[PDB]
Amino acid sequence: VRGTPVRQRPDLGSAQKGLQVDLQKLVIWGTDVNVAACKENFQRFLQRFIDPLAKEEENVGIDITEPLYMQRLGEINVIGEPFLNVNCEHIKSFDKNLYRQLISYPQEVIPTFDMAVNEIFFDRYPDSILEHQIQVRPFNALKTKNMRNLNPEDIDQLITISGMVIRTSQLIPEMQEAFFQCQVCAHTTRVEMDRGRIAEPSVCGRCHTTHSMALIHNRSLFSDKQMIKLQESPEDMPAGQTPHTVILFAHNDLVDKVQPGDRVNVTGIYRAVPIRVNPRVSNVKSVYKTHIDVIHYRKTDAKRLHGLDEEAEQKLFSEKRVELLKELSRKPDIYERLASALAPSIYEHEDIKKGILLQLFGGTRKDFSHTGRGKFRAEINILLCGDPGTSKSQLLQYVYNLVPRGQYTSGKGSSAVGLTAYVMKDPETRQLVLQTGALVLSDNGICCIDEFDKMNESTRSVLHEVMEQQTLSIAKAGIICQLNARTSVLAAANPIESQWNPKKTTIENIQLPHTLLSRFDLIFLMLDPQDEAYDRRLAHHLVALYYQLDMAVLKDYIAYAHSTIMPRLSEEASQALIEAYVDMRKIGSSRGMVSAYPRQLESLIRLAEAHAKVRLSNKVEAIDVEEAKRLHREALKQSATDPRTG
Amino acid sequence: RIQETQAELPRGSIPRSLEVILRAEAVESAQAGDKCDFTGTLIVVPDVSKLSTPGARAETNSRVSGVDGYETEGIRGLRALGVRDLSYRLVFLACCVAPTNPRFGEQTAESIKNQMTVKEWEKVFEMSQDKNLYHNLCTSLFPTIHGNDEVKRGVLLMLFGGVPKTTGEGTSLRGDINVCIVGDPSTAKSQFLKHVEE
Amino acid sequence: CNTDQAGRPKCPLDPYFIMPDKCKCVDFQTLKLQELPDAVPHGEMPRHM
Ligand SMILES: Nc1ncnc2c1ncn2[C@@H]1O[C@H](COP(=O)(O)OP(=O)(O)O)[C@@H](O)[C@H]1O
Ligand SMILES: [Mg+2]
Ligand SMILES: [Zn+2]
Repeated sequence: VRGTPVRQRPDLGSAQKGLQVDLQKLVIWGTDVNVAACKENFQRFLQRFIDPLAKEEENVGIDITEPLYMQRLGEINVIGEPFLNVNCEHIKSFDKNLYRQLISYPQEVIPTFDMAVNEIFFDRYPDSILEHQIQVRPFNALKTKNMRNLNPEDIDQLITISGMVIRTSQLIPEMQEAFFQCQVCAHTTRVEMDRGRIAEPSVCGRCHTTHSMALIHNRSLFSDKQMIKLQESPEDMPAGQTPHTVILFAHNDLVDKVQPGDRVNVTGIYRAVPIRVNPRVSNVKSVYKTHIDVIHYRKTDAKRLHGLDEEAEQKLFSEKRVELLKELSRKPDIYERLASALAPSIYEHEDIKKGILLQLFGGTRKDFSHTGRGKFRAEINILLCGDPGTSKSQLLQYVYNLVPRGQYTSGKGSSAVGLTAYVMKDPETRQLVLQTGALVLSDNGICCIDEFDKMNESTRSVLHEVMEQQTLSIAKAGIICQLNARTSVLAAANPIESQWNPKKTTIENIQLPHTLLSRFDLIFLMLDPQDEAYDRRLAHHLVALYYQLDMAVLKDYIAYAHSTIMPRLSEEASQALIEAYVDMRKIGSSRGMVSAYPRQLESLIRLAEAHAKVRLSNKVEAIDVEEAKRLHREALKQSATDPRTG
Repeated sequence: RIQETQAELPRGSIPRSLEVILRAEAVESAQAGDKCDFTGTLIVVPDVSKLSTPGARAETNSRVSGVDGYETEGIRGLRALGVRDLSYRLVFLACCVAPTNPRFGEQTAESIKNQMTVKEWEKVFEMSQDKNLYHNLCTSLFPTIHGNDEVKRGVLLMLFGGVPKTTGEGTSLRGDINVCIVGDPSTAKSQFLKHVEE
Repeated sequence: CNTDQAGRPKCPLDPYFIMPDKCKCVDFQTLKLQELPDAVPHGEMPRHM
């Protein structure tokens, strides 16, 4: 302590009695924690804990020799943010009993950790100024593979779960310190919140008038709060169990930190609270409901790609990692290496994998506001038109499980309202609220539409606006707005009759309106060549799956590309693009082929920019535009189709 | 009731809508669809919340206990202690109102002339006197779309509109111009519409 | 009658009768104390309590 104001911890709930009980050492009532011992143990953990298996890439700006969290405290000194994220795994490795005490008694233990961190920090720094005393965030607790298995025995304990955010309610203010003024002499007093309630003065302390003191709402002190409806991603999925929605609650710093559709590991206290029979009576129900007072949000995932927030953050890569990635870029076959890395167990779909990689990398974001032109879609859209059993669904699922902010819909399982938005009755505030859809939840990510042909036009019409202007203009009875839907669409289509007739042309087989097909800036025909070598090697691969680049480098490469690569058209690439579009239109003028409109010049620009980004060039080049030409041409099998027939 | 502008939406989010309160002169200074700019102070307003979970009670600090037959238990005790829930909403109190992007620095031509400053008025006058103003406006309004000069001219005439009139018997003579664009895909129809809107 | 929750139909106003046999009674007595005659001033009355 150095005079810093110790801010309250609304996440830890209303303070309890805190009854000390001597066992004859001096535990807290109902627990086996003694404040002195817990504080000393955590102080020791901070002073001297080193991670032996830590990696320079895992920890950036952290020496694997010096104690871990002392450097974190140094960072908190350098910046103003007085928060310290402490790994429950590290605590378990250091002092296992300390970990068990933390997990079983979070409300009691965590304040001791706060005291210890404040003591150490203010001893080291007698002059650093912080708005409030540092606060400790314990995360990475042993993952709860399914909330449905948690039991009343686990209530009020620190758990950790994973899931995507479905909704985030508005900022709810919470009282912390009521302000009272006398209606006679104007005497002012303050009453801090105590155990989840406030005691009215009932008598003036200056004029002694009974009940002359009135509460001043807008002169009181409040704290932020926010309901967050999150959908659980249970690793353990027992038979017959439907998906799970769990109510979260953020407090005063986690409010509005995770948007809908974001996937997060949330560590927090598992609370059970009563249900009033009516919102007006105080009678409660014998059966409680449960929610999560969120202590920590973690975005990083091992099996996914870097999120938007992580990419935005400056210190995401060490200088060594940056140099390694730049070397990998200067490598000449980086494009094919990354394409092969994508979906490692999908056999030689080189062109489709390259297209999906370009989709992941994405073009450049352009600010055409000054031009009065509108908003240009930098995202790339792909349509895999193929016979059932051609692995298009497998590729769709791989992308869905790979990309952050990914949504998945199939066939007639969706609807226009369910994809765009709708109005429901939030069954915790009894208020009517607006719930997004898949196309919005995937706003800055990907939507995977399997069975893209069984999508009766009523809902397929919605995709026009999304794929053209990245906007979803909803004008319903009460709510008018335009939601950002800057998604990338990966769709899978089956030729009519579920089989590709080798007599009808490309368009006649696809059976999708040109208005829509011109939106997709890549269309891959997954067609089966009756080839001995292909069949034999495919059988070898499929059997090999029955008995036996790094994701890390791929993820880091994509993150760095998005972070600091903004390819710009060069003059030579511009002329090449002009010639490419004229030639492509000339070719597409054929009868049954996929005709090329200026949307296809836009598509070529997008693909060239994506390839330049893959190369980290920062300047789109004739090589990139030529590769875009080649990819768009091999897709649809233009080379293998005559300008008359298919 | 106002809602957040599209320029500030976070990813995948629905715009936040809040009610702002105008008092006195500004009472009717905001109209639907306007991109206003409210200046004032945020405030809290007590709420009759339907939350079924009890939270943040407020009660008397005087220690009083009901006697036998009048125990401070149940609704009786809650009322006696004066327990009330402290549930609040966030509401904005705007003292002044003004458009986010002022157009100038009843309605009539003289009113517009007076409202607009000397520089803006002289600019309007000089452009009105300028020749080939038709083509100048079309080009300056659609600087990215190529061709479709007829469509540009028609949209400009639509923007300028006609002169509505009413006949003696009451029947009105519509003066507004209606324009439709039909054509092949990727012909800049949506581009024309978005130009017009922006 | 505060115990109206056992049934929706309500008990009257002023419903309570004292049950005599359930009363813990004690002996009580009233005495009339008079000031001491040697304490009463010369021309005065004896005070009482
Ligand atoms: N004649 C043209 N001049 C300039 N750009 C054009 C022209 N025709 C099409 N485009 C481009 O094609 C893109 C798609 O056109 P779009 O607005 O979808 O037309 P439509 O809505 O009629 O299909 C636009 O972003 C626009 O830049
Ligand atoms: Mg259109
Ligand atoms: Zn007073």
